[PDB]
Amino acid sequence: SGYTPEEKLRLQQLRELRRRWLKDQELSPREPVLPPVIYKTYRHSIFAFTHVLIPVWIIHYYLKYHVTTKPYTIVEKKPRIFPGDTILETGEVIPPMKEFPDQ
Amino acid sequence: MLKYIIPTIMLMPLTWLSKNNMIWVNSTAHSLLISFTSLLLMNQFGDNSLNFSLLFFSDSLSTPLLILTMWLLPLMLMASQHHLSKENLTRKKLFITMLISLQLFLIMTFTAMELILFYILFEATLVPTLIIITRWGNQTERLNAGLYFLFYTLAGSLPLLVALIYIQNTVGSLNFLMLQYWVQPVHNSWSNVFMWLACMMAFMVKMPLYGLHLWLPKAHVEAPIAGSMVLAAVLLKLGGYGMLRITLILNPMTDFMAYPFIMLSLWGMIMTSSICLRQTDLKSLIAYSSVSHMALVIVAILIQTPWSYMGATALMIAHGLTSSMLFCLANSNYERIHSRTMILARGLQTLLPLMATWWLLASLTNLALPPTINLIGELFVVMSTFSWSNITIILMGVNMVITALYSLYMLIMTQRGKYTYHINNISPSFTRENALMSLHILPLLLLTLNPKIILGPLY
Amino acid sequence: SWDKDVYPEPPRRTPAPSPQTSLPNPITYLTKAFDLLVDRPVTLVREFIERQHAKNKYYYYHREFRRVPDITECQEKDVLCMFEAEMQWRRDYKVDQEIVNIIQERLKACQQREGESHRQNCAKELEQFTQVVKAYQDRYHDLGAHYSARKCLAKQKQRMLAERKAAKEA
Amino acid sequence: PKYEASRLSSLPTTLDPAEYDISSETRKAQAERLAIRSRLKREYQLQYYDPSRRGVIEDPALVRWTYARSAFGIGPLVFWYYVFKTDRDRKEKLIQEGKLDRTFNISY
Amino acid sequence: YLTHQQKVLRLYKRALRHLESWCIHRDKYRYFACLLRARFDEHKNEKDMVKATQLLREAEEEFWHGQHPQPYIFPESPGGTSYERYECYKVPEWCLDDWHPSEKAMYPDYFAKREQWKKLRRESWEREVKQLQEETPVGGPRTEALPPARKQGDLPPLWWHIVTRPRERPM
Amino acid sequence: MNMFSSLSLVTLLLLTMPIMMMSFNTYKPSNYPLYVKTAISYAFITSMIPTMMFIHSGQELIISNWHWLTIQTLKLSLSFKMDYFSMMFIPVALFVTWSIMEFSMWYMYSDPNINKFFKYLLLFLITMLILVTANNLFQLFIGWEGVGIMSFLLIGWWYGRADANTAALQAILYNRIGDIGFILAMAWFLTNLNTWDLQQIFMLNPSDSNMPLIGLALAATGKSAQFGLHPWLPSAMEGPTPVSALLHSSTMVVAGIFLLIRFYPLTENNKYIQSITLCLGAITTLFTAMCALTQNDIKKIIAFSTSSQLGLMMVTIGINQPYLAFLHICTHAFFKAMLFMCSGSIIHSLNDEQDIRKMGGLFKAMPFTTTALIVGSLALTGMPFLTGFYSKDLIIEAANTSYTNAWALLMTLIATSFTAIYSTRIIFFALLGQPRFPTLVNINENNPLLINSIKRLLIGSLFAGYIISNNIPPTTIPQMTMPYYLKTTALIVTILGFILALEISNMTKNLKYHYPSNAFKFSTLLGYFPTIMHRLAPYMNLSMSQKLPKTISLAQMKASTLVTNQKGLIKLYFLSFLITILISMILFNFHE
Ligand SMILES: CCCCCCCCCCCCO[C@@H]1O[C@H](CO)[C@@H](O[C@H]2O[C@H](CO)[C@@H](O)[C@H](O)[C@H]2O)[C@H](O)[C@H]1O
Ligand SMILES: CCCCCCCCCCCCO[C@@H]1O[C@H](CO)[C@@H](O[C@H]2O[C@H](CO)[C@@H](O)[C@H](O)[C@H]2O)[C@H](O)[C@H]1O
Ligand SMILES: CCCCCCCCCCCCO[C@@H]1O[C@H](CO)[C@@H](O[C@H]2O[C@H](CO)[C@@H](O)[C@H](O)[C@H]2O)[C@H](O)[C@H]1O
Ligand SMILES: CCCCCCCCCCCCO[C@@H]1O[C@H](CO)[C@@H](O[C@H]2O[C@H](CO)[C@@H](O)[C@H](O)[C@H]2O)[C@H](O)[C@H]1O
Repeated sequence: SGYTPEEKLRLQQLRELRRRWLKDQELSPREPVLPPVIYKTYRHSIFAFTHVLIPVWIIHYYLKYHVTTKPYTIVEKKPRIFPGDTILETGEVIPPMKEFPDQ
Repeated sequence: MLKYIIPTIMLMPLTWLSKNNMIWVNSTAHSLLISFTSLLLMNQFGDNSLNFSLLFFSDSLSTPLLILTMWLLPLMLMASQHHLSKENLTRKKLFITMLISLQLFLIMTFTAMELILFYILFEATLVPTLIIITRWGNQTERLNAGLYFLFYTLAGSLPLLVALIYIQNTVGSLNFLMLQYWVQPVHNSWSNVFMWLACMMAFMVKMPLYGLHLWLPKAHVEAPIAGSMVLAAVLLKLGGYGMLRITLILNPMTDFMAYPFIMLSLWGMIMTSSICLRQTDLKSLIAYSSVSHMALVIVAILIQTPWSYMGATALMIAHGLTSSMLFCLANSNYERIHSRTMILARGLQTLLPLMATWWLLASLTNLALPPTINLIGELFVVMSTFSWSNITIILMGVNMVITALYSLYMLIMTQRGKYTYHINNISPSFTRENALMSLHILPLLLLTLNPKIILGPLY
Repeated sequence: SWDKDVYPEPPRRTPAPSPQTSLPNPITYLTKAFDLLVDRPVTLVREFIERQHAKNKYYYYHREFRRVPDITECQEKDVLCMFEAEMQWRRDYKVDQEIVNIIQERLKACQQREGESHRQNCAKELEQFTQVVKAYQDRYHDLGAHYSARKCLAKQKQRMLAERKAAKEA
Repeated sequence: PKYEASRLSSLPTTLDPAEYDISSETRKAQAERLAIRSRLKREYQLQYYDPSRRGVIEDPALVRWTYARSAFGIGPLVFWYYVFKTDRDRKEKLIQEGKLDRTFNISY
Repeated sequence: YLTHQQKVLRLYKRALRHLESWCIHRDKYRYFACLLRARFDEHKNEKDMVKATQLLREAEEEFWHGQHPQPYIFPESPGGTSYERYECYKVPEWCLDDWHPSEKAMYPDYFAKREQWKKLRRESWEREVKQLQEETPVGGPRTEALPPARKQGDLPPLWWHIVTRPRERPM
Repeated sequence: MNMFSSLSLVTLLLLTMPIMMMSFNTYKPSNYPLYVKTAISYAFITSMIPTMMFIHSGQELIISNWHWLTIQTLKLSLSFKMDYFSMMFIPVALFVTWSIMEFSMWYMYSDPNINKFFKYLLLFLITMLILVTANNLFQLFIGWEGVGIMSFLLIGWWYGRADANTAALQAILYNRIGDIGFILAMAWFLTNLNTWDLQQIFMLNPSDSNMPLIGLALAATGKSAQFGLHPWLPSAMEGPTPVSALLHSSTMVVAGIFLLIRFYPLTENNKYIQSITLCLGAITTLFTAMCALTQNDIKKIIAFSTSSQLGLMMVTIGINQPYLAFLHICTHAFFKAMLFMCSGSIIHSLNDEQDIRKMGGLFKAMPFTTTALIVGSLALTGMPFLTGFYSKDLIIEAANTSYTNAWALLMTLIATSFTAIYSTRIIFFALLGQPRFPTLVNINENNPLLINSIKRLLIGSLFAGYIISNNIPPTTIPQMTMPYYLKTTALIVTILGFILALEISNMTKNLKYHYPSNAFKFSTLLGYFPTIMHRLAPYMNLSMSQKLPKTISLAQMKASTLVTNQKGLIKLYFLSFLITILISMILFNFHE
């Protein structure tokens, strides 16, 4: 079931060409011919400035002077009030709870 | 409307008096300037339409269709000038003249107050369209495509003329502003049943309604690129625009007369979407895709709800850009391999990386990815037809699945897989082609930021 | 910036801080950083802009539409009267759409504002929303895409006839 | 247990009783099939390897296929007609009687 | 199309691979592989070819019953997890013809060597076509086998797309 | 308020910035992946601030910053919901995604389109955060479909491979079937409640919610690969390993579960919907865990583990425990993403081998990968006090003591046992025994991008469950009184699963040959669902397409030959004049 002598010779001839072709895909030394911790923090410091501080300035300015100036644009869930709290706006004191049965 | 009619007419002497090698530069440049001024039509009011004169008016329905029309002319010029490069100079100028004369009839058609004037202009668009297909198509059966297109139209349009003349005799006017105030209800009778059909069948053929649609794939396979672009983007919407106007005077008879057409549309959209899964001609696949999308528009118009009319308007604009872009993408492959067979040239993303991106974006809008105006229009129709009957959500949902399947199947078949070995003439995409694709998709996606200008009068 | 009667909010009740820990609160120090690094420079830019705005004070106005006769007073087919009545009815229809939108905004703000107590505390808003939607439905629902003052009137008269019949049978 | 072939699952070639009885007639037919394949292969290869050729090698088999292919009609319409008509008659009847809830329904 | 000898040898290899999928462990596989081989060695010298065909047919019935439903597949074989994984990176060499001159200028050495190959191709083609004409009988090829080059300076006919095909790992 | 709302939006705006820089404003191609990874790491930090404010005081708010469109009485605004679920999910998703991108910088190092790969991962994360913060159903739909199409693009990453394209389209197919449910719910809510905003839907609190919730359940079934629309998730293993890690942990697959958690105000009043989701999860968790018992591809075993874990989450929704279901999303993210990254470590060291039958003997050869895999497996199987324990055992206890479908309860417990079996299967066949891989040894895990990314997730798999459970406010009353045999069920069945799995695994080493049973084939071939459905359904659809101008034209042509085939004879023409004149008088009386 081996190759026939003509099959071997054709394969040999193709093999020589394929290897010469593959060799020629190697680049030369001049190719491509192109046309003409401080570093850590500084790179991280410039990144925080451009990608956090400037965006937050813009967003805050936008939320403060354009969005929150319209009704119901930023709606909060009102704070929870527990027995014993003091309200900042009015000074009101929330009475304690009734005394617990021992448990 | 004379500020748009006259400069459009002047494009003709511009083209004929240009230097031989400047005909595409001059016509393209000046048609783009007309397109820019078309944005002055956006002066729409909440209550009243923009009524210029005794002949022309512009409401929120006609304005987006006008802007789309005048935007499409420079794109067709850009798309045509390559395959017409060997044509002799006079025949090039005649070709550009047909496109200009098509714009002239179209902008007058969309702005006429009186319905007979709309009819004449609506009919006049046939002539340059037919001439563009039969004279400048490539294949033998462009002659048959012309006859099918011509005689499907006239089989429906002649009864419409008789009905329109009958309506004027009875009512005294066909001015659309007058009809809004003098409209009377249509009672039940065999005479009114045929009046209804005569008022509607011509627009059904244009859309085209499922079962009257076989002229469309025939026409697209034969038309040159500019022919397909205007046909898919504007000429189909003449029927959509006509129905949206004439249904005013068909109540309450539309209540029961719409059923058989809704059934044809609702089932037809599934049939045509499935057919797309087995189409072997790329242009024929896009043609069947249009039929499926326009079936939604017909349903929207017939059920007559504020939500459905808004969806119909958005769908008509969104489809026009999307389908025109797909024919342009299909044509860019054709100008390299000279075949419309979808399976011939595969794996083109390996060879044309940026054109693959345009294919991706066109497919994503075709399957109505949120928040493209393609989805906005489809969603509004789906919303409104659910109220009409909840069971419609089943057919609407199934159609969404099939549309995604054939849209991406188009993308996978032509752009992915392995490239065909023997096709060795796939040259890099030209600047003209990249500009052409981007001049479709960019305005389409920018409309997501301000959809209200394409939602029509019911907005 | 807006009318507090149209878009009301109840008075706000914020409890005072009451720390039961010796550990510092990170949120308090981030809040001070946010004030110094974000708010103050933002406020300085805004105050410069408003100073430019004060040098050029000009006004715009809210358009006022005189009332014109309704479609009920229009003779049949008299388009000049019908036109003005129809345009007026269309302006009113858009206004009533925004009245419903205001009431829906009130309801949704209350739902978020009241938290886990919304079901009880937003009853007044729920009731007002229920009534305006009913009135809006009576006026404009089922008219169709080709709506008009004429069709709107035809619906009211149909409703009035059904109410007259029901009262008679009683 | 024997293999039962189905439309979507073919009989394996190793289990096909006609794969082990190959006569002179069957061998002759296979050679005739290989000869047709080889002749087409050569015709394709002389163009595919031609250094001067730029374009597409038109395949008449592909053209015949697309040409042949480019060359349950009222029943579902009637079916769907009765489904939607029956549903909308039922719905319309309830609205006229007031028995359908439309409390917050003001979009349509 | 396949000989009897080829069918038996194909079955042996296929049976051994599925047996390995079952056994997993190398020591267990070695043991059962040798038992499997002894089943083939038993009937190695069967000269009655009707009996031999019966043995193979039953063997293939046995294989179909006992095959692994999820056999091991080499990653880059058809059906494996890496099959065709790198096709997207294979770009045909004619694409370099369309490179812009500024792109070609980045690789002056590579593109000069490419021109020599294109010249070798052009000058060889006529002799290749002639060699195939002389060696092909009247009816045309009866098989797909291609011949070697017979002289010095000739190249084996139809070599370009074999020799210059993309690398298996092209990027 | 102003810091809370500003920083929650900064988190989102920061993630989009690397996408905008692709427009070439200030673009450094040399290390775009490092740029994308850095933004994810900074977004995680910025999101921890509003999360800390929520944990402190329970601060929640809605931001409706941009009015996009008003459709009569339906106002659509870009609206963000910074609440319990978003405040907890976003930092987790960003933390997991931070590790996956760092892992990706090593795994995809040789991909020539690595830049595009990181853009697609970033878009995939962005669409998920749109989905999780959405306050109205239209904005949520944008994210819903966005993750769907990003999964199409990443599953089909190697687009020259037909099976990759096929799997990518399959995911689109199954998810668009579930999308039918999504649009149904959208249509019902608009028609019946005049809104798409979550605030108005919960305020109006409809009681006839069967239809809208059935739609949501259908949409969740597609997105979270529940039984019926489940095959696409294991098929998604076509994508590069980092895709699977992010697809299965912090993005796509949990979206279906997340949608149902968003709507617990409606589902908690609907027993019928609870019964449906309970049984759907139960059949899912058991079926997919059963498939996993026989799978030989390491990526598919983990994929079927995700399907089974998703089924458990669906079960938790079915017992009316939405917050527990949400806790399992968070805890699951840490160790499921770690398991994929460990499998990717193995596959890379074995030159793209994914069959566990060719691994083995890696316990010592790959120490750090081994440690993370053991931790991940023990976390998955509910090892006490690791991240998984803090959700799964609460879920099993809640299910054991609920008023529930009895069959669903048993299926979930058997599936918990099966989790132990297929986890043992990975550990046993990958790490233990003798090497079964080829002879050229290129095992090497000594890369900082690999070690660090797995290290951060390993720490998450130890403490994240404990930390999260001790900081979130209580929203239910947990069941804590029960008999001992209900208390220890998950632990006992897990230990029995391990014991059983070890007997079976060691039986493979005996010199006995075993024929295949029917149960083995059912498991290996996935209950035959893909074989039947993926052949029959496409065949029926793709075939049904196959199964007058010509007549009118024929009629005219025939009528023309009648008119024009005339002899040209004077005699015959004038003879016809006589017939016409006779007929005009006799028949029609035209002379009167
Ligand atoms: C008295 C009532 C009638 C009023 C008529 C008013 C217009 C009279 C125009 C007379 C001038 C015609 O001009 C004559 O035709 C054309 C265009 O003009 C010119 O030639 C043309 O060739 C080609 C087009 O084919 C182009 O480069 C360009 O359009 C022009 O150069 C001739 O070189 C010129 O001699
Ligand atoms: C794709 C095409 C779709 C086509 C759809 C066809 C819809 C068919 C609608 C049938 C109804 C036609 O309209 C119907 O005409 C008859 C005319 O005699 C009217 O009835 C009138 O004539 C009959 C005589 O038989 C009298 O009994 C009746 O008192 C009188 O009013 C009905 O009031 C009207 O309902
Ligand atoms: C929620 C997370 C909880 C994690 C719980 C982990 C459960 C682990 C259960 C292990 C049970 C003991 O498993 C026991 O291991 C010993 C190891 O000598 C083995 O005992 C015997 O079997 C094997 C095979 O014959 C031999 O290799 C072994 O030398 C021999 O002693 C058995 O395989 C098993 O009896
Ligand atoms: C309802 C309004 C719309 C209808 C418009 C009708 C306009 C009249 C059209 C032309 C009629 C005659 O046109 C003629 O028709 C016949 C049959 O199709 C064609 O005949 C052709 O097809 C038929 C089969 O279909 C063959 O038997 C025949 O050998 C072949 O020549 C002619 O090629 C065509 O020229």
